[PDB]
Amino acid sequence: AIETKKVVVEEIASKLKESKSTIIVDYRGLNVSEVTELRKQLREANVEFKVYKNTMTRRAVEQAELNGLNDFLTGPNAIAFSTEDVVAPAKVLNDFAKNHEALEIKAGVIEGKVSTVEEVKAL
Amino acid sequence: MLLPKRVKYRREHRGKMRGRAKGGTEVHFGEFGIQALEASWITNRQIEAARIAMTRYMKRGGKVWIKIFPSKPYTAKPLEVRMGSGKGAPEGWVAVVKPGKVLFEISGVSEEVAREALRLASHKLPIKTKFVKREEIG
Amino acid sequence: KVRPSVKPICEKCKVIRRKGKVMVICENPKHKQKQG
Amino acid sequence: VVKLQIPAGKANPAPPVGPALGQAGVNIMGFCKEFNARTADQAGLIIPVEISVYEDRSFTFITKTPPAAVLLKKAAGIESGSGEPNRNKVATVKRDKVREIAETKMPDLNAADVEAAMRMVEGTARSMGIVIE
Amino acid sequence: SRVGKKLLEIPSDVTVTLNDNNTVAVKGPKGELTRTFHPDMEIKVEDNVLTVARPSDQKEHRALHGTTRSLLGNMVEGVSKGFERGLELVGVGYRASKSGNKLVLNVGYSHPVEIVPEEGIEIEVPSQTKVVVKGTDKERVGAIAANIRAVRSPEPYKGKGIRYEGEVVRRKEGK
RNA sequence: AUACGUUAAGUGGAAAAGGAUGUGGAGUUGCUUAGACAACCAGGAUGUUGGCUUAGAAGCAGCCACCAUUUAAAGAGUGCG
Repeated sequence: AIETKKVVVEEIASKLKESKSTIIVDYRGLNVSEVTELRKQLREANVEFKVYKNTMTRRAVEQAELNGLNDFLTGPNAIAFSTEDVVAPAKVLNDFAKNHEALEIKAGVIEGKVSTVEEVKAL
Repeated sequence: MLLPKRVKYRREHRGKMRGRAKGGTEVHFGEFGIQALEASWITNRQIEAARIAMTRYMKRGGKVWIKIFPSKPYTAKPLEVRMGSGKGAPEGWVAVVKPGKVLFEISGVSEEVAREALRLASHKLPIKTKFVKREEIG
Repeated sequence: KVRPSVKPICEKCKVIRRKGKVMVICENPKHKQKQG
Repeated sequence: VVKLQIPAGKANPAPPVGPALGQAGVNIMGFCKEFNARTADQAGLIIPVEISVYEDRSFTFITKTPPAAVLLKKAAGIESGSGEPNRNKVATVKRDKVREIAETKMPDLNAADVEAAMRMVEGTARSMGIVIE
Repeated sequence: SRVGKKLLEIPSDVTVTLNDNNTVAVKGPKGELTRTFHPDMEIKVEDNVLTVARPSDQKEHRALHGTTRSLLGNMVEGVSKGFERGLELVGVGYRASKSGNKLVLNVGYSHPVEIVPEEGIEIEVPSQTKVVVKGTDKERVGAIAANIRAVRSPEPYKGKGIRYEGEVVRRKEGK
């Protein structure tokens, strides 16, 4: 179970310095659809963005216990968490929204995440 | 195919097997080895049938071990000859076998391949046998 | 086929006793077998 | 979508292209001028080209670099590598020379970084048995 | 991790009698059924929820307990949604058409084929290819589906006669 | 007859090598409510069939150095092709 702690402690370090994030459903997650997003990360930055689909209520929600206490509602069903390190927010909220509109994975109608104390409506 | 270069006597008594093996019960020259559960005669041809079965499946690997060299002849009177009128002749050779004895040994071989080579030998040998490994207390 | 020592031939094969007689069944018809 | 290795300098006869893309509804006469256009910069080489197939019989093509590790034979200076790599280290290449090779493969490579583009080529140089120095 | 412990909701309207010993006369708009039950099983009716419980962990009881729930779920659905099984005829001259309640089948045998459905079952023929056997009883609809299949065993070399939709008959290469 | 069990084939009331999710006990061990075996919905690697080859055969003539990256994940390959 020691390996599971590495899954937990490391991601929390990002969330403590995290700026913005967005809901992404895992359904019909084609590998080609992922690469189109991964290339966008290469423009915005490098490895700093995180895809980690460790979205168990027993997993990521425990990380949310410290900060971002709005994940409890988003927790049921498939999720694909994203985290920012530096990068002033702008396109990150917009780029994923453009992808789902052109087929490729349900957006979940954007359940939303931390920005202030709100949920829905990407800007 | 293994036969003695010489023997002191052309023929010998068949004997009476009983009890635990006098020795060689514990494998150590090889990482793994077949161990008989009972005791029965084994003709020289049966031994050759086992080693040939292993050399093909093993491919490249360590040398096959043979702890048992046959020494006791089995008498074979010619067919339709009437009883008595002298003892017959040794058609071949048979090693003495005792329960718990290590019939064969193998070493330097991977764990998966080792399970099979011991198994194919078990079919050629009429005696029931079981998988065995080296002990190191030790 | 019917042999006293029925054995699996491939991973798809499955051992299932039926009516007191063990039978191995597989997606490939050739691998179908019954003991006794 | 049917990939093909159409030569850069020529595009017209049926046996290389022809029916194989002609059954796709592609208008062969209208695209052959295009193959000779952008590929003219690298004439004399066999350039692979992806071919997406739109329902409206519109088409857009993407040219690619000549195949990998062929360049490694040139940097090594030897026409052919060992049939027994590592066991027979016939050739050696400096790490800086590899940098010149990886940059050429960038449009073809999906590698995220130039440092990662190095590591991709390193797995190809070992196939030739060439030492990385 | 287990079968019969799971609850079974009744969407409705499906009443369930608890007459001994033990007969379960499920009732509703589509039909009625009375599955046999040996006394060792214990059926109970929570509000709009059928329930089943095991008397003991013994291996014989472990087998019977998982069957009783699966049957009752098959029963309620047939009293509601019902059931049907498609049959894809394949060939050239093959065709089928009803003649009264009887289902004539123009199978490639020179002899005409006819099959009579049992009461509570009907067989519409929307198309010459497809065949649909509607019925409230899964044990019976699957039996009739087998009896229709009996008329023509499928040929591995070529798609012919009865074939489940969908199912891949093994390919064979002739010469 | 009493008490603890076992057996389901008529074994009991006929043998063997060998074969088997038969069943009753005992022991060891992997994983496991920071998540198990079943699933049902997700995706399958990137350069690449990659070296040496056989007309060409790209997960696969077969012999292998069988590499490193994209990473929630995948062998330059488990398999039916």
